[PDB]
Amino acid sequence: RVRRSEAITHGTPFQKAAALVDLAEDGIGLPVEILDQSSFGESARYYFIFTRLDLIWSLNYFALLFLNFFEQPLWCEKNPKPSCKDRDYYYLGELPYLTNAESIIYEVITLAILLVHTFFPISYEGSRIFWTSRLNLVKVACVVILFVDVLVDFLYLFLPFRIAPYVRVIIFILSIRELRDTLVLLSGMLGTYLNILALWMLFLLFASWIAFVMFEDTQQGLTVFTSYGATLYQMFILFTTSNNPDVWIPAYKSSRWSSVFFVLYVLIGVYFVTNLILAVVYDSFKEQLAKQVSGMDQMKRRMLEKAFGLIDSDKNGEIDKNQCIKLFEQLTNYRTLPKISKEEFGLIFDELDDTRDFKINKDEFADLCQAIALRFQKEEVPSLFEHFPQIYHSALSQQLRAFVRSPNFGYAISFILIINFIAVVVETTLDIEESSAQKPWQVAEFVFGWIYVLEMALKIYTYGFENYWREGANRFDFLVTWVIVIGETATFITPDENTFFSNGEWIRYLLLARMLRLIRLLMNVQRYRAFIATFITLIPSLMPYLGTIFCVLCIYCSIGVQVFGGLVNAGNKKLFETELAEDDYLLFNFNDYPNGMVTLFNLLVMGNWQVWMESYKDLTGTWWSITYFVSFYVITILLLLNLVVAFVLEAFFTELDLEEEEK
Amino acid sequence: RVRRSEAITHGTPFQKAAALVDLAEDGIGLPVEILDQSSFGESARYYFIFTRLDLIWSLNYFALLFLNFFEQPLWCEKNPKPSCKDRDYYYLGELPYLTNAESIIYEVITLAILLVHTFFPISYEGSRIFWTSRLNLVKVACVVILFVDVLVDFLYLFLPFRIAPYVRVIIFILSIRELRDTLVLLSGMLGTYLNILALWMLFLLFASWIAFVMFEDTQQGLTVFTSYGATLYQMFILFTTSNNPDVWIPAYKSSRWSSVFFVLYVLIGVYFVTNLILAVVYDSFKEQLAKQVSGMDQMKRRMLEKAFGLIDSDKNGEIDKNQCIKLFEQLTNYRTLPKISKEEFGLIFDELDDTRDFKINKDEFADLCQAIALRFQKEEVPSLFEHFPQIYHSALSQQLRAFVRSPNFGYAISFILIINFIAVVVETTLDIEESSAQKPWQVAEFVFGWIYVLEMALKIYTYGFENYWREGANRFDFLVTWVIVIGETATFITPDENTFFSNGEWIRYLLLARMLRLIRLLMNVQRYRAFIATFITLIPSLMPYLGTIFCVLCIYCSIGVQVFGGLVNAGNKKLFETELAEDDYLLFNFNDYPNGMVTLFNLLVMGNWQVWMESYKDLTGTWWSITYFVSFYVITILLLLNLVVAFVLEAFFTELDLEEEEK
Ligand SMILES: [Ca+2]
Ligand SMILES: [Ca+2]
Ligand SMILES: [Ca+2]
Ligand SMILES: [Ca+2]
Repeated sequence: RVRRSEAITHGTPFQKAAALVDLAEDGIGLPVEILDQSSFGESARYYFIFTRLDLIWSLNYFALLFLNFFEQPLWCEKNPKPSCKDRDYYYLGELPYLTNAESIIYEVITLAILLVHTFFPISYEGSRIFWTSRLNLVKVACVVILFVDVLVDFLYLFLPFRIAPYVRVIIFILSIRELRDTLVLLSGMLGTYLNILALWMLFLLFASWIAFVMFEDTQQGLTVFTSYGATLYQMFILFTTSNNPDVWIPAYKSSRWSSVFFVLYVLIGVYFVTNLILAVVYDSFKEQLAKQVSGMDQMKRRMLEKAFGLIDSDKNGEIDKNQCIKLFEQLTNYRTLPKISKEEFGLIFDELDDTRDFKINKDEFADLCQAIALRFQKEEVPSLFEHFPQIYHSALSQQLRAFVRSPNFGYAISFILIINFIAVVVETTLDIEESSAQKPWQVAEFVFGWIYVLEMALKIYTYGFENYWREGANRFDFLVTWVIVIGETATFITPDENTFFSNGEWIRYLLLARMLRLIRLLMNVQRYRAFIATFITLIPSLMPYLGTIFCVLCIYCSIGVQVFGGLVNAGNKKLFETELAEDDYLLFNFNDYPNGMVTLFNLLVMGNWQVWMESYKDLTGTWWSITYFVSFYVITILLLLNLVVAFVLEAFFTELDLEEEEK
Repeated sequence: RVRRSEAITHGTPFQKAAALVDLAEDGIGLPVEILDQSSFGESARYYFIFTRLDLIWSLNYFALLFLNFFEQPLWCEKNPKPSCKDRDYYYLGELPYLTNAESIIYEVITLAILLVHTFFPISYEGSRIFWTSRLNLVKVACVVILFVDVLVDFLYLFLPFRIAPYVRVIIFILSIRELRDTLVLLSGMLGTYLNILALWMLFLLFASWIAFVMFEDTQQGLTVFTSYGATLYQMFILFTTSNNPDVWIPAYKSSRWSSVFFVLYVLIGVYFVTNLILAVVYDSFKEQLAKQVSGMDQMKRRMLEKAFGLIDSDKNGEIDKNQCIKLFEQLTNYRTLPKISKEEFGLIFDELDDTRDFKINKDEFADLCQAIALRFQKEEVPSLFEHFPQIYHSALSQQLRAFVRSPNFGYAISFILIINFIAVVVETTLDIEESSAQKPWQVAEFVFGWIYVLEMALKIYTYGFENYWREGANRFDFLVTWVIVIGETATFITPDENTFFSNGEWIRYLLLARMLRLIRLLMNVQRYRAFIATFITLIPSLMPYLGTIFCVLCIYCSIGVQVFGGLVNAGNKKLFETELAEDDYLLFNFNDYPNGMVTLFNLLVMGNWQVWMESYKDLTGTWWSITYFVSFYVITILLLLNLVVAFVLEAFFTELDLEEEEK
């Protein structure tokens, strides 16, 4: 019944120790310098008043990234002979470019929020240690670069290019803990990664030399492997199996036996070498992962040990039973424990140890804290609505709480979901058949959204906002319910022909999202339990690595927009000779940021990727351009995708071990 | 100085026990029924006289498979309007089809050798147990099917199709011990592998239904997702990322926001589902592999304990030191051991065990045999040329043997390898520039060939053929050396303008194969030690699994030839509308067996695989045609390829664990 932050700011040393150990078991780590302070009153107060506003900081950071995502392309700022307003001419569109006034206003708001956030910690942390930390200095450097950039931009209304996007992506990276940990792992693994890159480059060079010397006199060498450089380029492309039969079709036409060589080369390359590369990364990742968790454990224990130092003023490493009983009484509130009588506890103690005045030392106290936390679940907060006692204690209210806490509500919700499936599938069937009876079924579907929002309100009322928010799936359900209700009220408030809301089809998809929870029932069977559990666990766990890949994609998009900005034009004559026009890929150019992101995603999956490389090589006229693409393939596909594969495998194995250790 | 086979056929029980424990350490397992026999004299004699001819049996098996590989296509046997002689018309060639007389003679010889091989074991094994074994029964079934097939073929000169190609591939599998074990590994996997396929099929069905209903009203669904059947077909291909931008290029043109759905689906499909499929295959492979090695270990110990039973006639589990010393005396011949004096061993025993008449029990004797072999290397056979003592004991001979066994000989050959590489690169450069000075340099390469055959003769002479053959790397060099001298003398014996041998460019590739030993020198550096060591081990270890994939291709090649034999024709009008003609893929048809193996390899590596599926679907005219390609992707690419990926990863980790425990 005591708030954790209120426990930190004021309370007995026993209350402070209980709250600190609860924080340790939660996993949150307080800043180190705050622990060193004596009772850290003002610093803790400021720290929690800062932490209370985390959502605002995260929203500001996402808005800052979307500012990059929405910025006008630089090449359009330079005067083009046809205006940049013509969307169809440059094969770009479907997002509005911010005007100068709106752009500067949005940037000023974002920069102000970022500045106040990054300079808040100086109030509580202290000047000297704040200036000591390297993270503070790099963040200050990023924010001052942003400030000078926006200042020179405002005064402008010469720079060869705009440096803001990279800086803001970097500061967005430094914002999040998980992204920082991922970068630490990557920096650890790069050292052993480069050696495998060197071996792979040596193998490619040797194979390319063999192929070039073998096919020089033949017609296929005259057609494709004209020189050693082109031979190495084609061999590197073939190593990815992007164009297997295309590169050596003339050799196969000239002589059938030649294919054997290529059959010999692809097999040893794709199956022996590539997998080996993955293996290397795999091992390294595992090792680095261990290091990280080890450090985390140490840090936790360190802060945990502070509690042992906090409870004892004389700090002689002496713990007394009459002193520890207060700690147990404090923890039984935070974590549920069986009711223990004082006489019962005394009998347990004196039968447990024959020696009089037995002492619990620091290490076993730390171990038993972990043991009691792991064995017993946490105790939920009573309520945030508890301030009104009459409504809480009302007979109908307690009957409703008893009803909802029973699983019968769960079976009722599952039955509603099944009826929802029947209704949505029949409505979609009628839509496919283009019958006129779709509207009543759509109106009935609206009632299901009403039922969902009502049940969500009931659950959040009975459990409490924090208890409801604690469950991971509950957050997704809450977001889905709120977006459904927003769409519903937007449609109902205005009886006008909207482009999207008037049709009303969208609602069905939202229901489908809410219905993914049925897949959870499939966890019941033994055959698919491990697969379903691993798939569910991956979604929150795999987020930092996907975010790192996304931010690398953003950096590469920012790089590509400047170099390949205006090359793809409708009036350009050289473009139609390239394969982009032949295959109708012009929509995936690098003209603006969203198109760059889409084409980078397409390059990421290795689906017909060499067409962009050689098309842009022909368009630019310089070989060095391919470096960009080549660099990309080295950075994200061989390293980051293999990292994702390794993480998925490790998660699956840990899930299997956890499943098997139950029996 | 005693032959192992001679030890089995005749000798003291001590010699028999020593030879049996040496066999156990080697890893070869004698047939179970022979062990039960009392001294198994005649059975062992016949068993080793059979084993002496293993090479002939393996050559017969490979010839039998190549018989299928060389057979005339069945559709050409039916009368075509243009003759099958016209190679260019049907886009087939570069291998000669056997005439009826040569075909029947070759098949008769192969079948006779197969029959005598498969019916030899009845002589020693005994009738009842031979008929008891299921492997013998299935092999008899295969051979009798082959016999009746060749008989009806000879009498013919009606069957809807020829059953011979499938049968002779199957009997090839049961021949090799390594391939038999691999199929046992697979049979356990189908239990858990089929379960995941249900989830994968369910995911495709659900995702395709969403995509079909979403885009039905839009323009893109009018073009591509015309019906749900085509929608599932198109979504399945996109799961393989074979055509990522092509499938949803009309949707992207109509509305940019449509890309969000396809980006989301590919990401959750390729990165989550595909890797989870690999994780399931990886875990089952590790589990099933443990079952195989455990059974092999149990079988080895079972035959190992027989020697303990054999040495003790009364078989009361009593081992005597004066009885045991004879075993130690015999093993020092088979495996090198430090010289032990009779009195020295006596002083060892009493201090080691205070109790008088200490007995070695049955169990630890097996464990002792394992311990001694691992720490002490095997003793090489003296020589097969030892029958001539004067040449062996010649003054020059012993000096020559001292030089080669000394390490200094190793540096000399390594120096020659470096010089050879310089000679090759300078000779190849002249060919690129087409200078007239290539011919003098080309002759110098022939001289280095004479060096390699000479050094091979010296090495085999001093070590002996069995010692030389024991090392795996020496076996590779022996074949390379012999193929050089066979080709080298062919040009010299016949001074004529050969199509290939006259040019002489073939020698450089054989020399480069021999210089691959320089890679073994790169193992010294610790940075590249793990990568190179695993790569070398994979080549012999990965053969049984790669062989299984090859045999699966042979079965599908026979199936493809019958159904798609005559579809691809130059005069065929519908063919040019297909994508094979547009992309110039006509040379990869299924017209004959040699072309079928090449095109199936292209489908194996995911390289533009969808063109073959939808070209033959239009060519055949039936939707059931895609069943052949879809079944190929599920059975081979998802299961077998992931198994290869699983094995490569597992081998790498064991290499790291083996290396780290050295320190
Ligand atoms: Ca004390
Ligand atoms: Ca509609
Ligand atoms: Ca005895
Ligand atoms: Ca030449």
